[PDB]
Amino acid sequence: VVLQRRDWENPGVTQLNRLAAHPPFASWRNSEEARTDRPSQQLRSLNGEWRFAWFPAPEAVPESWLECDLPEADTVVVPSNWQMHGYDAPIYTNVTYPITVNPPFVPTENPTGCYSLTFNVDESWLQEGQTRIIFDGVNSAFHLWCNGRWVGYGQDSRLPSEFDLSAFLRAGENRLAVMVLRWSDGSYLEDQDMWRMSGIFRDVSLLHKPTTQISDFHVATRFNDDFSRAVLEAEVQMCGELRDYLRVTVSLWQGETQVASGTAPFGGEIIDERGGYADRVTLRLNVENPKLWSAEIPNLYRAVVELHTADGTLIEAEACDVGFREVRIENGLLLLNGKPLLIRGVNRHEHHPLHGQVMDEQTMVQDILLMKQNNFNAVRCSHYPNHPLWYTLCDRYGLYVVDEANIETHGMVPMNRLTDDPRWLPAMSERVTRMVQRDRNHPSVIIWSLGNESGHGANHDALYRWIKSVDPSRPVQYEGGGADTTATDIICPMYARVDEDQPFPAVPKWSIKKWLSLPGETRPLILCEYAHAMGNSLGGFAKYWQAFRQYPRLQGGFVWDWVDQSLIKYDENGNPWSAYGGDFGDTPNDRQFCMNGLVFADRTPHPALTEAKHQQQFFQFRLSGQTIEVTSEYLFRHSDNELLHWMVALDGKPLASGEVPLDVAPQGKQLIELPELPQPESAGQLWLTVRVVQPNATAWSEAGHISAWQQWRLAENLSVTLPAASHAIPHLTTSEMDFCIELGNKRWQFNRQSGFLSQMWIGDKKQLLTPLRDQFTRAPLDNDIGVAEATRIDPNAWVERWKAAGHYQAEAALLQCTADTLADAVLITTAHAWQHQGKTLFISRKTYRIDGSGQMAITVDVEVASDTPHPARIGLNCQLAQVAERVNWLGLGPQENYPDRLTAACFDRWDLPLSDMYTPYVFPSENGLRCGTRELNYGPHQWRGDFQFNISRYSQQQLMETSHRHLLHAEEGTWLNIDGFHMGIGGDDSWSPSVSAEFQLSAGRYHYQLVWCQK
Amino acid sequence: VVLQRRDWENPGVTQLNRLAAHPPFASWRNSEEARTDRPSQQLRSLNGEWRFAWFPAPEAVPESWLECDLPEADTVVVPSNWQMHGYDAPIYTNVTYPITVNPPFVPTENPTGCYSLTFNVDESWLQEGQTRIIFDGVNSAFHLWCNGRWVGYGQDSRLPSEFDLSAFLRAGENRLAVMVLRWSDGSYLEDQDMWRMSGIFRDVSLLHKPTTQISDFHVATRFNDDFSRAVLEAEVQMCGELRDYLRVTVSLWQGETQVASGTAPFGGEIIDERGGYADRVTLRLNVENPKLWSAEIPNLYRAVVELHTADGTLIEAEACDVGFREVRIENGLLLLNGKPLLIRGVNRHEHHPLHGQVMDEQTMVQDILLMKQNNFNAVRCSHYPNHPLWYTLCDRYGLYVVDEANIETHGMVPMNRLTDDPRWLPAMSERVTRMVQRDRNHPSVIIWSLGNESGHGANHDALYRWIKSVDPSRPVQYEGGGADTTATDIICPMYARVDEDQPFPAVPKWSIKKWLSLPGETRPLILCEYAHAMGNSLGGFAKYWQAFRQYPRLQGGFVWDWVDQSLIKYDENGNPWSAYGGDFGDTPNDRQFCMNGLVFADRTPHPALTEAKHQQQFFQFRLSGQTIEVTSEYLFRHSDNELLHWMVALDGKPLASGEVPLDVAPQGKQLIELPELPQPESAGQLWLTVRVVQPNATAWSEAGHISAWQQWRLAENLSVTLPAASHAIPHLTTSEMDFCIELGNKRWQFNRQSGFLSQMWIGDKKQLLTPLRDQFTRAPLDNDIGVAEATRIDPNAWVERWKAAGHYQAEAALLQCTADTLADAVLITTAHAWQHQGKTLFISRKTYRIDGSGQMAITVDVEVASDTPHPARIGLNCQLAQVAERVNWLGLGPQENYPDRLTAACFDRWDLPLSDMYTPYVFPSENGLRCGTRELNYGPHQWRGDFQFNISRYSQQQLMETSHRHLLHAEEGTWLNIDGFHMGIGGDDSWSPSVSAEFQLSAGRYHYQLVWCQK
Ligand SMILES: [Mg+2]
Ligand SMILES: [Mg+2]
Ligand SMILES: [Mg+2]
Ligand SMILES: [Mg+2]
Ligand code: NA
Ligand code: NA
Ligand code: NA
Ligand code: NA
Ligand code: NA
Ligand code: NA
Repeated sequence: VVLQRRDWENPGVTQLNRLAAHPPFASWRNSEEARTDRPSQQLRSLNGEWRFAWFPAPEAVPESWLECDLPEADTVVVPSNWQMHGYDAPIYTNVTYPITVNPPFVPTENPTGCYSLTFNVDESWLQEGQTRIIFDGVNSAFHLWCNGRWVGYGQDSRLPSEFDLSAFLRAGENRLAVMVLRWSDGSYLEDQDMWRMSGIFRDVSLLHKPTTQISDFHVATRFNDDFSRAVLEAEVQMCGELRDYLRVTVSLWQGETQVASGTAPFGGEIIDERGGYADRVTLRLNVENPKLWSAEIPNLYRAVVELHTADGTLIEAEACDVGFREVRIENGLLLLNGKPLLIRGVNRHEHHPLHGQVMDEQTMVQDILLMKQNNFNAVRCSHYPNHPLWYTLCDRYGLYVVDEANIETHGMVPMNRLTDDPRWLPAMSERVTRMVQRDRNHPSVIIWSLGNESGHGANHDALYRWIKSVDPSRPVQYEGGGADTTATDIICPMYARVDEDQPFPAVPKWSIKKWLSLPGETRPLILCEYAHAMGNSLGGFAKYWQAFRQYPRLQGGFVWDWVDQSLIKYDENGNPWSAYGGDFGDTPNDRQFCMNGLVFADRTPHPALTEAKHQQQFFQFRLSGQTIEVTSEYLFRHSDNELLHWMVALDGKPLASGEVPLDVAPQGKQLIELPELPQPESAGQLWLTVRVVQPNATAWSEAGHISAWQQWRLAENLSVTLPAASHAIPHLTTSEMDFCIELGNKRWQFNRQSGFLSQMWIGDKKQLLTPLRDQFTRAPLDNDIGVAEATRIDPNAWVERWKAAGHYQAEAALLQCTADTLADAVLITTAHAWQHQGKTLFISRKTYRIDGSGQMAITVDVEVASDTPHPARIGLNCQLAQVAERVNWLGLGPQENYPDRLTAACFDRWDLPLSDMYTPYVFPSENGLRCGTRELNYGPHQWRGDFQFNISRYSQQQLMETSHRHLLHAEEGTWLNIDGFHMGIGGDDSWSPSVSAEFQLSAGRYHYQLVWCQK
Repeated sequence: VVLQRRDWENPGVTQLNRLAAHPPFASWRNSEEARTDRPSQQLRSLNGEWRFAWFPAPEAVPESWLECDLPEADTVVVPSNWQMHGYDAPIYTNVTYPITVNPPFVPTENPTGCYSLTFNVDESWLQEGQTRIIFDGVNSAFHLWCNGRWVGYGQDSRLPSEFDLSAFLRAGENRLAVMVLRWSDGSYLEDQDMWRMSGIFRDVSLLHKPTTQISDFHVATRFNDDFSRAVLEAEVQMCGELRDYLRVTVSLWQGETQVASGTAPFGGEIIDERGGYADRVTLRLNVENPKLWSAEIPNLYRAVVELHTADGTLIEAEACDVGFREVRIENGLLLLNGKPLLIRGVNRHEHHPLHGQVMDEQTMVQDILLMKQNNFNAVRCSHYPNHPLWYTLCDRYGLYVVDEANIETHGMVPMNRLTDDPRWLPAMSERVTRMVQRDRNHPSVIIWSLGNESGHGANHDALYRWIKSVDPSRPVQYEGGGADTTATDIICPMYARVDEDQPFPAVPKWSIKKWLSLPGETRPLILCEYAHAMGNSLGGFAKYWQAFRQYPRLQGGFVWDWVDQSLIKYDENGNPWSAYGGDFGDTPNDRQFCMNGLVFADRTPHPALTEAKHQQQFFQFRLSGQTIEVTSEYLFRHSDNELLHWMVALDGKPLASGEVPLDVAPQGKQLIELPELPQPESAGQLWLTVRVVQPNATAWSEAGHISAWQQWRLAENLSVTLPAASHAIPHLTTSEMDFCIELGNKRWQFNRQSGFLSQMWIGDKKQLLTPLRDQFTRAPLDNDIGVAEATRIDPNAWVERWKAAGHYQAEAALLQCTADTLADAVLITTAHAWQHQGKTLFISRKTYRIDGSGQMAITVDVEVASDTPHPARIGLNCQLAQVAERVNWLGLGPQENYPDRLTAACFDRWDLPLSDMYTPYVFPSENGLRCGTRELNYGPHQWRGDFQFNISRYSQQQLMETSHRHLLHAEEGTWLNIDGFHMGIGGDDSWSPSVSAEFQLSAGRYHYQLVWCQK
């Protein structure tokens, strides 16, 4: 029947013999074990070594496999994705389906994973009760056999499939055979923008329940007006034979203290003309002054559900963590415990560079700690229900969760083709309903989502209403079909900009500020995805947060996204390197578009993370006179683990510093009066830096963790004192080919043919490897490239405009090169035109003034043709001979910062190793810039002015020519790019120009000045 | 795979390889044929003689049957139910499922119908295009084979199942094999209160569509504020390969005049980020001053949908009737074309006494004609989608239709066990979605219903919203779970009473007047079921209509129900008789509860129909002096086929009459001045009767049809004249056992032992067969019995209270019997007590005064113990020796009428054959009463007074002892029951006391007087 029915090409069959979904069960037979959440003897993990054989299709599976281990099969670890063991290739595609679009059919060549396990079941489980097997995750569809007999079938890669094995198991040795199909009709609802893998990728377990058993339970908590009183309402459902002596006790615990308890026999209230549920009971417990759950303070109680007898004999016990919180939208605002939330969220896929889509505790805990340490309080499960442990950790560490149905049909044309089709309603309904049935008791889940990128169809409205009817405690959201449809309680757009409208037909992305106030619109706005963090990105992040803080109904959003989906590959020498789309022979693919994270795949932070941390701070600061006003954006907690450090520095030189304890109520303010500052006579800018430090360790952070910061300029004393007049005068030497200047052991050489400083000598040592030349281009960022699909070529993308205009191939034509001797200096005057096909793109006019003190003052005035696309940068570059270990600068740092991503950086004296001045983006691009720099030091060299710079062993040319970071080779010496001006990086999205007008280099005329000297 | 999978015990499989649902198709290849709705050569009927074999289970079907006929099978007509051919028994159960409640499982003994057909398929049908088979109704599940090969499977008994046979057929002879299962998992959703049958009971046909085809189309009509302008919007979908030369033309016709036309290529507007529907097109046609559709004037247009090439080759045409109307709920009122409807509705099952649940055009038309002739304007499809032709006939004749999904789970405990279960949402969703997809273009359908008696579950809420999303043009209603849930636009209770609350826990039935004004309630109220017409019923019908006319938001209801579900059986002599539950060996069963109709199964009216007709009249009347005020309750039409006839009579004797044409605007009034009526000389009451007559035939009625009537009392002249004094004196003779009175040829005999008139002589011929005795009981009506289930005994039911009180077995005890000779009379005085086990129930005190003119004046004074249940009647009865041909009376008539059902009856002189004075209710009961009678004539006898009477060949005793009307035998002579007082019949429902307090005999003391004489 299996090969004949083809259940995997029929959306009307999504399972056979599958048990009903439910909340996490462990079937404890001891109440104390249930209370403490300790292991249950009745719940057994089947994770470990399994037998596995790969086949190109289900027809290729030999019938002997049903009863006998195949000798060709390998021993593998389970849970696993079989692409990670190398049996076939993982595929990265964004929108376009990995299979031909022909529902409900899949390719006849359908990679098939035959898993099997020989295992022992103890005699006790056979005589009495029910033994079920639970597969927490099988991608994408599977048939199940036990001891050669067919058991059932299951679909939906992201939710547990469970089957009764009581009638299939025997004394001693048993064998399970699992035939997993890569493709099925389920694949049409699984078109998420991520790697396409398959296999038994989440836990496998055996659970033993009595015949008379708790089959479901729901915990609800409702509150009075000031949250001083709560009622915990618990509905408990049973299966098995009903008896008059049966009882349910629900008890609520706070540590070892029982705070409330209720006991009742089965028999619900009358529901209709035919009665009520005899097999159900609802317990109501009163709790006075409950401790409330939030992400700020994740207060939890333990509920223990006991199925027992009247005379006091336990049959079984289940349990859950309970967080007392209320979620409601009121007057246009999303409230938690009566207070408006500000969502500092991030989208997080389930990804590991080694293990694929298999999740483990260590990695999950790592992500949560890093999220909380960087001021995130919310996570969206993009775009499927997660590994069950994720919700436990969110409950316990404290994160708001958007739990999202495993439904995405992005690749359909139009996007709603399936979701508007009633024939696909059954498949869709199960992905929503079984999610709710599983996760409804988790306090961390505050919002339900209907899925992702599936247009808006009538099936969405049906399922929206289903959830609203079944669980009034959580809003339902869904972005598809315009982000403000009838299927959503929350205006939840993706990549809607702050001020700029994007008026796409049918599905516009309005300015978020404008969207709120459209005629008739009353709902809160929280972006489900924003600030697309692909490569060198998060330009304009501060603009979002300013708007979130200003507009009550703008309640934040979820950054896209947490972690790069890069996979580990190995070269000839067995050295690991980060791979993306296409690196596995997978075609078609969408290349580096799988990497959009704030962190690298190994959870090393990208520079963008510190900007996110800074903008998402829970303390806001103002300065007036010497008064710092600290405002708390905590809704619930006081600042009981916070002190304020302050320091004043004169151009990086410390002058005064102190600390003050913070005592701010939620939403409150504290005024801190700075002591009288000893002013300096010497010139320069005084800078005040404040930092909020957590003196004590928490569950999620170390002692001394810095949670917030801010800088202000204080007094400036401008330098008026003349530089000490030098005795020596530099000497000009003229030839046909070169102008040469000499002063002591220093020589400067200007090539009269090129018009550039071609060489510098300190004694007989050459300082340059490539001449000092203007640069107007950058190695293109993912944002400049502006591509979401590898097939899509957009003439409007920045990089395409720069290419089409000749920016990358414009050659410098010399217009003027003259030398003059002054009283105490030599003056070199130059002029250059950059042209492409008879069109002058840029003109640079310079003076180099070399005085008797050995300083070269470079003055640069640039013209940019108003009709050429605005250049990526306006500066100079050269390759220095020197390779030094350290880079020292007075400017914004310490991390990479760009003009539209520099709010997190602070002005100070910074000193890093050279390798830290390069950001290892997996797809190489312009990187490592630091802005607002007044002084840069490298080996013998010092540069002074007001510039942006990067410095590394990689030229812009190499960076733009190399597709992977592991293929980069250090060049001879050091490439310095010093910019007068540099373009924003943008990132509102990465598939259209996203750089805001004010960060584009459109002024037409530009001036900057540098002093180069040897200190 | 078939016997192994058991798809009929799987709610997750409701079909296999079934094609998408759609509006009625005929695939015309000529546009004129499409327009005129003439037969299509591409649509062939497979109705006629098929091959049938019955089997106790599917496992008993011989595998030979697939490829070859079984000679042991019979030739039967299709469509049919196989219970109607004798193969097994039809089962009548109300609530309790006909199978053990063990979802999804059905009994292993699952009766199985093996249908097969051998038929010709022409070559032209297989060379080009697609050949599909359509099963309009198969009860309840089936597998399909074509030429031995398995095609598919389908569930839902009440919607068409369709399969592509293109790859299965050959030129010339082919064979179909259909294995129909009586029970399936679909039976759990098919628990309607009706005969449980099975088989291919609706049409089977073959449809040829071209490869490039119209696969769906939707017609919408929207209007400006005053309906002077309309836009017809038609969405058309195609299958096949898309081509730039393809076009759709939608043309709209009014008779032979084309009114509007639109032509367009395929390609819908942009829908989302992925584009729009390339395979769809929407045509918009402007119509100025559209002729509007309503039940009053069913104006229809013809829409022809042409799929063709740009240069004009027709590929295929589909078509439909279009009715321009708007249905909306505004400010708590249901509006059609801007006007508030008053629903004069009835529930109608698909029932034929000879053919079961097979429907034919003739029966459908008969039903529509009778409905409209009796002032109905609406029908509810209780409780499933109907035969497709019903909707066409409702479109054309003009009836408002509630189209209801085939979902009833009444027998579940609680009622919502399956409807609140997400596992059953897929099966439920198809029963809703496929109905809407089929019927959405029929203008007669004004409201969608989600099913019946399935409680209220989350699945209802989901499917409610689905319909609201897909079709905004029609309100959605559903009664389950209390009639005012979140799943209904209309408060739609069943059997809620007018003034009386029924406060059931969880699902109360409030007084309808009170329900409207409950805090926060704003919706309209229209009863889905009311005035249960079981047997002698519809008491209190006028109370509903009074309330409907007074309260704007009470907008009517649907009577339960149209036609008795009785089936024909044949006796030993081959004579037909009407059978109800239990008469087929079916057990358990609910007996006569299948008969609740206004008409008998052969469409002969019950007496209740005339009461409905009268109360549902469209003209209302008031009298003031000589002025008649006629008010129209038409919303749209003027009274252009109506004349008012009026007549004044003095105690039945005509004195003056006339007629006046009616000219009343919709909702308007007309004043009619009666001419001066000459005074009558003689005594008596003048009566005015008005009738609205339709001079012209219509599509639904004959010339001279009476649509409305009303009566008033005018002047009364009370008789003051003394009856001529006679010179004869009656003579008293006394013995131990008798008082005898003689006058001329007349003799009366009073038995002194019993105290009753035991005999009466005219010309020494005996007039009585049984003495004249008081009667306080009636052969109980179905309403008195008070049973919805044959297992349920209710001590509160009228019959049970009467029985427990000993009313039916109390015997007369003589207290007094005396005789006095007077001047011109003999006076007999009697007194009796009726007692049961020590308790005196009633006392009757009488005088009989026999004077010289031969008249016997009887005066009766009765006492009824205040603590005994109020008696059914207070009167006399006797068995007359005479059988006469005619009954002549001055009173209310001509039809049977009871105190709470006499509004339709008129006071006049009526003359009927004796048989008309008996109503042949299938379950015999008290019947044939006529109220407000002043004079009764039968043979030589005349009774005068003010009484209610019935007269027949059947005693109350025989009536109450006989379970079927065919088992009744005429008794010797004629039983006369003359009542001073008679209890109401009730009928708000038939399973609880429903007689209103004002119609109960609770006064304690009663008085009436009769004069008995010879004329
Ligand atoms: Mg499937
Ligand atoms: Mg997508
Ligand atoms: Mg089934
Ligand atoms: Mg029912
Ligand atoms: Na806000
Ligand atoms: Na991506
Ligand atoms: Na590159
Ligand atoms: Na009304
Ligand atoms: Na009934
Ligand atoms: Na009877």
